[PDB]
Amino acid sequence: DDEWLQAEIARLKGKSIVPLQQVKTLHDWLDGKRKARKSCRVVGESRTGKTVACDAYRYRHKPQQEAGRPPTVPVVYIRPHQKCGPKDLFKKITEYLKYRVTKGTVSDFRDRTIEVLKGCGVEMLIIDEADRLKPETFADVRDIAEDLGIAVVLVGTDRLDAVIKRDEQVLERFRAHLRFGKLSGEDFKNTVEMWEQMVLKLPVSSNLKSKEMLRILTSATEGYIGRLDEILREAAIRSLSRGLKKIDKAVLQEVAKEYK
Amino acid sequence: DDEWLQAEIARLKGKSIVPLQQVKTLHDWLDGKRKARKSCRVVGESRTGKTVACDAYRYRHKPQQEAGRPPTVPVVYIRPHQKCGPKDLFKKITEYLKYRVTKGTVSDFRDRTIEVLKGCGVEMLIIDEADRLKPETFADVRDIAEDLGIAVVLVGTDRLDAVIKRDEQVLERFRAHLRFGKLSGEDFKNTVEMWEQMVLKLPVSSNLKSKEMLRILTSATEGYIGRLDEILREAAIRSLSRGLKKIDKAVLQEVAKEYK
Amino acid sequence: DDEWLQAEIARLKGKSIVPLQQVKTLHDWLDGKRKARKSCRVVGESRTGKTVACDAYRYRHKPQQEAGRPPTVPVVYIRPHQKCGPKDLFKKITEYLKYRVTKGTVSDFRDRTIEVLKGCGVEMLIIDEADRLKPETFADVRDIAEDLGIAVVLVGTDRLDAVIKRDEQVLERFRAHLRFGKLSGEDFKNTVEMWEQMVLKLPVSSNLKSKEMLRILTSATEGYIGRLDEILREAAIRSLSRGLKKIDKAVLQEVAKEYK
Amino acid sequence: DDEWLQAEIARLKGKSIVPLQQVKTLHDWLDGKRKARKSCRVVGESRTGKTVACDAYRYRHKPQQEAGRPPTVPVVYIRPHQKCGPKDLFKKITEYLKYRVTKGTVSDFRDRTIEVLKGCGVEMLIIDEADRLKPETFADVRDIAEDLGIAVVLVGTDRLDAVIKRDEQVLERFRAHLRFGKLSGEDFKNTVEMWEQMVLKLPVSSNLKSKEMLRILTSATEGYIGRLDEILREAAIRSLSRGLKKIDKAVLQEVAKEYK
Amino acid sequence: DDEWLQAEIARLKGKSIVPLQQVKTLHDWLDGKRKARKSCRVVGESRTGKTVACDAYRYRHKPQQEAGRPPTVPVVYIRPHQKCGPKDLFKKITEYLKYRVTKGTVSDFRDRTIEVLKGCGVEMLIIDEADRLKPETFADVRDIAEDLGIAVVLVGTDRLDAVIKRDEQVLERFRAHLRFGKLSGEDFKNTVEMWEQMVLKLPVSSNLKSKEMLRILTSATEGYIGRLDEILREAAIRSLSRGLKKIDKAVLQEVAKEYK
Amino acid sequence: DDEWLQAEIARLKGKSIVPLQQVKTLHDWLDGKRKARKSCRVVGESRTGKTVACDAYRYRHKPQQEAGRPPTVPVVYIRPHQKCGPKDLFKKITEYLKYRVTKGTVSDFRDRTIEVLKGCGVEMLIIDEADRLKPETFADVRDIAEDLGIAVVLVGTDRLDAVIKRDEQVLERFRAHLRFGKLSGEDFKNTVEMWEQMVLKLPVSSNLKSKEMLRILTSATEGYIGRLDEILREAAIRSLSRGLKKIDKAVLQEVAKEYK
Amino acid sequence: DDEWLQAEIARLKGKSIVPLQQVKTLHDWLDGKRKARKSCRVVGESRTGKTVACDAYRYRHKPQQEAGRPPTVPVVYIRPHQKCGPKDLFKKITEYLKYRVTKGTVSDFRDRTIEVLKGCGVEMLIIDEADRLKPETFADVRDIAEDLGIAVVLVGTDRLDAVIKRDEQVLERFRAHLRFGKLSGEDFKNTVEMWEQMVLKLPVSSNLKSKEMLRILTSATEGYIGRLDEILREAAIRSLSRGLKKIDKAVLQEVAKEYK
DNA sequence: ATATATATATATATATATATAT
DNA sequence: ATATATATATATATATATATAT
Ligand SMILES: Nc1ncnc2c1ncn2[C@@H]1O[C@H](COP(=O)(O)OP(=O)(O)NP(=O)(O)O)[C@@H](O)[C@H]1O
Ligand SMILES: Nc1ncnc2c1ncn2[C@@H]1O[C@H](COP(=O)(O)OP(=O)(O)NP(=O)(O)O)[C@@H](O)[C@H]1O
Ligand SMILES: Nc1ncnc2c1ncn2[C@@H]1O[C@H](COP(=O)(O)OP(=O)(O)NP(=O)(O)O)[C@@H](O)[C@H]1O
Ligand SMILES: Nc1ncnc2c1ncn2[C@@H]1O[C@H](COP(=O)(O)OP(=O)(O)NP(=O)(O)O)[C@@H](O)[C@H]1O
Ligand SMILES: Nc1ncnc2c1ncn2[C@@H]1O[C@H](COP(=O)(O)OP(=O)(O)NP(=O)(O)O)[C@@H](O)[C@H]1O
Ligand SMILES: [Mg+2]
Ligand SMILES: [Mg+2]
Ligand SMILES: [Mg+2]
Ligand SMILES: [Mg+2]
Ligand SMILES: [Mg+2]
Ligand SMILES: [Mg+2]
Ligand SMILES: [Mg+2]
Repeated sequence: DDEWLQAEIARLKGKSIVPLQQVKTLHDWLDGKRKARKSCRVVGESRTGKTVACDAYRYRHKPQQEAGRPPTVPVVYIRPHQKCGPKDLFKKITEYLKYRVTKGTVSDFRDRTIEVLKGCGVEMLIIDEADRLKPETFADVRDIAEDLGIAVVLVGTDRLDAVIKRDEQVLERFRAHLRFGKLSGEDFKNTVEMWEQMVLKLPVSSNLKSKEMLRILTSATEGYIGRLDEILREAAIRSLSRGLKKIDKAVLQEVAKEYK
Repeated sequence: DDEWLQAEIARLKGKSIVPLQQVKTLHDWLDGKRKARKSCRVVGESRTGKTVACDAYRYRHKPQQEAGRPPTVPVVYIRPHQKCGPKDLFKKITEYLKYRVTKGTVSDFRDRTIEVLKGCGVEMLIIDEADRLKPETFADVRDIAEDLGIAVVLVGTDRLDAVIKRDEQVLERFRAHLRFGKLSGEDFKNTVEMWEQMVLKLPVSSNLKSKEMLRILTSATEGYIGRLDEILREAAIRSLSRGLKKIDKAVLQEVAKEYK
Repeated sequence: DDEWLQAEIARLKGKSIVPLQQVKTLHDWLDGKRKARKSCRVVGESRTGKTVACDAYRYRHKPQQEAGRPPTVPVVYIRPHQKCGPKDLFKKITEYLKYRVTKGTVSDFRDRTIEVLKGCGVEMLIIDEADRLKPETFADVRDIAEDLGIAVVLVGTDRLDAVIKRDEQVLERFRAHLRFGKLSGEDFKNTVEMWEQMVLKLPVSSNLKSKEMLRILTSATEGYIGRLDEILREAAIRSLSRGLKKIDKAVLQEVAKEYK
Repeated sequence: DDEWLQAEIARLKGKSIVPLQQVKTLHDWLDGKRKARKSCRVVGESRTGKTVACDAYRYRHKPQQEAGRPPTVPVVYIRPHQKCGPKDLFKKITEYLKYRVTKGTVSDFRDRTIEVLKGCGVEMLIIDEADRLKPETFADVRDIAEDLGIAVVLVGTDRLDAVIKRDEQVLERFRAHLRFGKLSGEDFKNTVEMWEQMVLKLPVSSNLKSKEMLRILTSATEGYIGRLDEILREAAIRSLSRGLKKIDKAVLQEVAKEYK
Repeated sequence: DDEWLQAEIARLKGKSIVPLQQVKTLHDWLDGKRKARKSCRVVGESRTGKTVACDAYRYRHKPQQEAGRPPTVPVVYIRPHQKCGPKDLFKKITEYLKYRVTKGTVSDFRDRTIEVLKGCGVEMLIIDEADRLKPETFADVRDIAEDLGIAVVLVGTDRLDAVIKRDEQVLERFRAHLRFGKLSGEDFKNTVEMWEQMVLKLPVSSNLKSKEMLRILTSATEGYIGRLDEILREAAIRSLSRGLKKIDKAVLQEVAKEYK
Repeated sequence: DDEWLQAEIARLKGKSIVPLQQVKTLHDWLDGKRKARKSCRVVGESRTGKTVACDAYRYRHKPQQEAGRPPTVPVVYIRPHQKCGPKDLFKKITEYLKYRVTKGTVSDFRDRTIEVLKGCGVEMLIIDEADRLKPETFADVRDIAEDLGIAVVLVGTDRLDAVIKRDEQVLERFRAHLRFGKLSGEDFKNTVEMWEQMVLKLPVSSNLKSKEMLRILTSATEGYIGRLDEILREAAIRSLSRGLKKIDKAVLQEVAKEYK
Repeated sequence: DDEWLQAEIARLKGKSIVPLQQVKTLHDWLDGKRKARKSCRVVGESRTGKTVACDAYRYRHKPQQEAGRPPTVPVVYIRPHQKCGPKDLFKKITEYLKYRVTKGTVSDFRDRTIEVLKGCGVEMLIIDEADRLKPETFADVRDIAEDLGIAVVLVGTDRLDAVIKRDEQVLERFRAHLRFGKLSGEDFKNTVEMWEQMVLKLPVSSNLKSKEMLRILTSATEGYIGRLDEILREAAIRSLSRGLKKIDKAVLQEVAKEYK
């Protein structure tokens, strides 16, 4: 049972992907853009479910490689490091395509990146956290989208919009957008119960996320999916660590106070 | 028919060159400058039809090569990468002339570029996106225009003007200019219908630039050719994907909202 | 006896760790977060007992190394220098893990830090004085917590909260918190006597921290564990230097006036 | 006649040297400096007639070579490329003297340059666009002037003055100067008519550059010669291309608007 | 004749300089100050003929440049922009002397301004609208007058006097003054007729500005030269637009009512 | 004689140093302070004779340099520019000592300034117009006076006193002071005649500055030496320009009215 | 005797250290803090005897170096320059310890400073004029005191208190303080006579600082030691320069008036 | 003969922050 | 509250001769 307890904390520790309306709308939108080689920017709030949705979109299309040829990777997802220069972006791109870099000058990296990017038949390049990369590499992402006909989707906090706003063409080129929903309302109530069954995975305790727990969670999370996830996992881990089989109102008040 | 559908999305995906007053004025202007070996700068807004017009001008004069001699390329078009140094500009120039570079020092590249640039009888050097190249290569483009009697036409967003403004001679040498029109008015109404027949190549809805669709498009595109094209292709692709044979007002409202 | 006097001033000079409710609550909280790989921020006042408590938590879990393998360091504690850049943070992290740095570029440091951070099985990364590091390294600490599943605990004065407030995701990601108590009241009275026996270590003088000395110390320290420790050590050192065997009211009034 | 038209556009395309007070003052000044082996710097505005005047001075003294000995080149004119290093300056100098370079180290180039520079009896070294060469080659031009007794005349935009100002001896050594005139006033009126007869070379049209055309040209050129020339050649080419035998007010308004 | 009508409205549109006692007194005064390198302030009312008089004084002494040396500009006239800082004043000064600015720090601008201000042998620096520049640049104008021995003449509305009054030395240094006359009386009657012949330039209509028109104009203009000019030009333009060959009493009553 | 007239206006244009009780008291005071390395501040009114007196004190002690060693400059006089930062003050100091600055950081300038300031054996540092320099450079002037034992004499309008008043130590350190006299009374009467013989230098006209001219000048100048000088030079120049051999009462009334 | 006179002015010129109750209290206080590695801030007025007292404390403990090892410098005194950055503070610290700096980055300086600061066994770091250093170096002084167990004593005018007040921990960490006495009263009377014998060193004149001279000095100095010293030295120098063997009431009235 | 590190500093902003001002 | 210098520590690519030891 302590073996089972180790299973429980490890399983609750790792995150899951519970499919809700947000990620489905995002996938539909991204399919629409990718069929049209259209570069959009999918902006949203922070702690709201953007990176997970882009990852899910990256996975449903896992590259199916020909028996002996370079794998046709339709969607490429990279999330650059802080102040990603043009060299670093190319390193990340050609790394995700699983071509190790040969040491060279920025131009050599650019040339090799274009070569493996046309070779692997990339259709969409999702740059997550695209407010990090420097203004002098938006020129190269513009170049990629400009010549290879690749739908570049810049993901990022609202800060990304101002980041593209002070530049001129990036703002013109990346103008189709899709704001992440806040999720508040009856749909938020569904999500709450959806987390109980899908992710929490506990023997049914007849909790049912009643208006009390819902008031607590609307009070605490403010609608952010992260916050829903962080709070519920913490409460579950706490309750199982103290022997409680289900989640009490006590531990819910605990995590509520220790956030706000 | 699904075969036909694949034909339709692929054809709508790729862009066309619909000839309108803007590109014709530009060609006439560039012919005037080229007959006089006059270096101008053709500035304009962003998402407005500059690169396409320069490309069209590059194509009508496709080089006619002597049977065995280097091809006389009258117009050379290059659009340098971000922070194009003097070496990189020469690489791009001598690449467009189809002479592969022999590895060497910046001086060697300069000498070879002058040699193949006088050899191919180049008359005009259109540097698109000429706000990218560094201030220390305007000296070399000045040198080219200075010694080879070649009309250098710098294309770029308005940022290019400030870019040449802080330098001194580039501003004096490149002072003849041609602003890209915004196109708004009755001429915009013509363009709208001109896109229906030329580029959309779909069964006519008999809209004839109907004032409703025109209000929508004036409302949405703000006159940018780049926005009429993006919107119309998206609406066409959407309507054909959902089975609709023509474009409904519904999908037009869709793309309108998803831009602004 | 002068030998004994040297022992006394040296022992009073060095600090001790007297276990009280604050550090116990902190350890319990940090255990809860670490079992859940949950990143919190344990904020509090200044001169209040945060660094000492984090150090005590670092020590109870001293790494138990396999006979010949890299030591599994469960908790890593670093307190960066002023304006810690991303390179400097990685240097400190990989230093605490006892891997000397090989000279390289910021990317190389990042890669090596991730490699030794997954190797040593780190579970928690306590960044003390986490208001120092620059905004452009919160991205990397976000990245660490993001990919390695490591509970990053940012410690700091209240200034840290504003420091994370102007940034966007750091504020969302680090939202569970634990304010340091001020300690005032009967519990403060206990602490006072607890310092007499544990840390002061003097032959019993029947002082007993009577309401007079308590009024003085509540008057002087304002509850900060730092002010009590500083005051009591000074008074003890003074009294032993002037030959007094216990602490008089005179020296207590002395240190009281010389603070406020 | 179309043959004649080709003659006309080709003749108008190429530039001429119309002798006016500016170049005459410059030649007199340079003769004075050269008789005294005096290094000056002839600064001026941009688009004003400096390079042409230095070239004219270079040509009136074309080297008269002894029957079989190295030609005594009294005046040497070079205009270095961007960031001319010490090696590059020597290459240009010994190239202008028509001694091909033998591949070697910077020292070897220096030694050979001194040898051919004393051999050809050079008296004056006009470095046009002398704001290009790097600060570490002003030492070598100082050396040349210091040992060979050669009047080094640095030509350049006003930026050259600041370029020598941050260095110390170059500023002391090159302190005699001659600012290029702006030419505005009655003398500008003469120049205008002087361009009609000398350079435009058209059947007399009784235009006579009347106060109207003079207001236009003062309005447009702002006195810059190289602007009077650009405008007049363009207007002439346009008028001859559209069949007009003389220059109309229409085409003058055209070029006026298309500059400012 | 419509051609003639276009000539008439264009000629009436542009202003002239009719020489009257005010500008002559000002020139005599400024000559007296300039021979003595004496800094005065020529204060006056608003809409009264100060800027025009200073301009006329600037023009009679148009700089006569040596054949090849910097032009000796005896009088320099600048009218700074709103809240002219010390950098901006130097930019305007060295611009009027036709030396383009090299980008630098405020100190660099100051040094270059002193260098070109002693070089061009400037004798008088007329700062028109000298109530605009900030209090922290009166120090620099004091410095100029202080070291170069240059007669600085501050022009401005009466607000300028209070502007110098709250500062201390500017008030002491700029104390010689010359108030602009209001012009009312018989001399105003002369001016009225002087505007008919000099500036209005119409076939003689035997109007002669009789006591009626004089009562109207004394009633309307209140003596301000600007209002006379404004009124007379408007009446002339109106009368010529409605076909009237001379100015009727009707249009004079019109402009009179539409001012007051 | 017109040659003589040019001599007269040029001689009257340039200023002289007529020695009167004010400058003698100042020199005695400054000698007393300098023998004692005492930092004072010699405050006074504006337009009163402070800068001239400090200059005269600077000149009587012209540095006597050893045959080959750095010149021992006992008194150093600088009058900083507006908002003189710490770098700028050091530039001015080490400039007056005739050591050109080597480009560096503020610290490097400080170190070099201390080195050449101890080398040239400076005894007194007269900062004229010492209300200009910023509050953050009073620290460095405090430092100079603090370490080198150099009598720093801050000169300035009364505004300087408030400028040092809001700072704390500058006010304590610079507290010995010497107010400039207003000069009104019989001593003013002497000065008046002293200007006739010393500075005006005219054939004796038996004017003798009688009670009438004295009433005029007391009425006009209010005792300021500047105004005494400004008025007398203007009247002399006017009278000599209009042919008058001496100064009439007419021109005295003229300058009187044109000041007040 | 003139030789003797040169001895007298030179001896009076240089300052002495007359030991009075203020410096003795300060030394006792600093010994108490240093035995306890306690960081205090010894605040006081300006022109009151703080720097001299800290210097005297620095000298009584002159480092006694082992025969061949780094000298154990117990007390380190530095008084940073204006806006001392973190690099500059480290330069000053490691300079006072007589280790010349090896050129490097701010981090390298920090590391070397910690290394030589633990090596020389520093016990106390007296930062005189500690209101100069920037807020971003209080972090490093906090760090020093934080890790090396070094009693950092910040000296400064009252402005230092506000300087630490707007920061947060510096105010908490440096809270023990010692205000400089104003010295007024009978103790001031003693000091007065103590300056006669100790510092003035004159043949006894039976002056005895009688109530008259005491009223003058209380009237003039206001108790500041700095002013007693300044006044007495000036009066002594004056009286010896004018031949007077003792100090008269005349010269005392002189310096009194020339201060206030 | 040749590739070879091998430093070579070396620019150029590069923002980036921080006043200080109205 | 919005704007404008201004010093400054720093990271970065880069390309240039350059000796030099097989
Ligand atoms: N569809 C989902 N299913 C399950 N968990 C999710 C889902 N979306 C988000 N989360 C949780 O939310 C957190 C990650 O959300 P994330 O997608 O990173 O938001 P984010 O906005 O992309 N982060 P950031 O963009 O940097 O502010 C994790 O705790 C996930 O468990
Ligand atoms: N004449 C044209 N015919 C058809 N499509 C055109 C035409 N001109 C522009 N476009 C469309 O506009 C987009 C390209 O316009 P483009 O010429 O690049 O503007 P641009 O200003 O040069 N881009 P940029 O300069 O970087 O802001 C594409 O979507 C084209 O389909
Ligand atoms: N004396 C002249 N006769 C005829 N054309 C002239 C003359 N001087 C200048 N030009 C024209 O002016 C242009 C060249 O002027 P130029 O001498 O290069 O000015 P510049 O200042 O040297 N150029 P730059 O120094 O780089 O700003 C050409 O168009 C010439 O035709
Ligand atoms: N001497 C003149 N001859 C002709 N028109 C004049 C003359 N003086 C002034 N004006 C007219 O008056 C107007 C300009 O007067 P102006 O000299 O600017 O007065 P001002 O006081 O300098 N303006 P301002 O100082 O800003 O109040 C124009 O309409 C001129 O036509
Ligand atoms: N001793 C003197 N002999 C002759 N002229 C003098 C003398 N003192 C002052 N002046 C005149 O007064 C003017 C300069 O006086 P100045 O010494 O600058 O006063 P100031 O107070 O220092 N100026 P400022 O401090 O900025 O208000 C000049 O016109 C001098 O000719
Ligand atoms: Mg995210
Ligand atoms: Mg484009
Ligand atoms: Mg702490
Ligand atoms: Mg030129
Ligand atoms: Mg005006
Ligand atoms: Mg003065
Ligand atoms: Mg002090």
